[PDB]
Amino acid sequence: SVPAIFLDRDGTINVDHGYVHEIDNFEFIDGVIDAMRELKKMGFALVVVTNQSGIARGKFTEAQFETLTEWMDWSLADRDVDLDGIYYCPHHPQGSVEEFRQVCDCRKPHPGMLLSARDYLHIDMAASYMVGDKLEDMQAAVAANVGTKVLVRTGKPITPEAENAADWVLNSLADLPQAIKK
Ligand SMILES: [Ca+2]
Ligand SMILES: [Zn+2]
Repeated sequence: SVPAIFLDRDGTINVDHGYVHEIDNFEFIDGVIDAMRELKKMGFALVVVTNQSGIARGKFTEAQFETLTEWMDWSLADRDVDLDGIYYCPHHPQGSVEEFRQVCDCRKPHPGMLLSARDYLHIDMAASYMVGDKLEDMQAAVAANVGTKVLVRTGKPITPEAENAADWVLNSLADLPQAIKK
């Protein structure tokens, strides 16, 4: 078993412009890649858990997501950040795409993506961390039994509720490794 950092994507790793599904619009947040490289060095498995409802909406296709995801994966690996896992939820209850229109267990606040990652990589949850910019990220982490829940200021201004749920509030994923050391 290994400890892990569960990573929310939009607003945590990349700037949230809304329904980002293009390489052209994918901008990595400052210091996040270096921090991810460092987090890995420290010994954490790195797992991305992202809700991608735009797929259900028909904003962008599933294949489009994969193309961005592969690129993201390559860009990181090239920087010596090798991601342990990447999980996503394409569903929404009101989705206009029939294939993806449903209630599901993988859509945060639901803890399914995290549980799925845990069984696959044999992660030790109490030792783990969750970093996100939204309350659902915190809620999924609590459900999943993650030890420390971290909120970040890289999204839209954080709600009091998300803040209530969080264990830590940090400026960026960039500041996580230092935070863990102290
Ligand atoms: Ca997010
Ligand atoms: Zn789902």
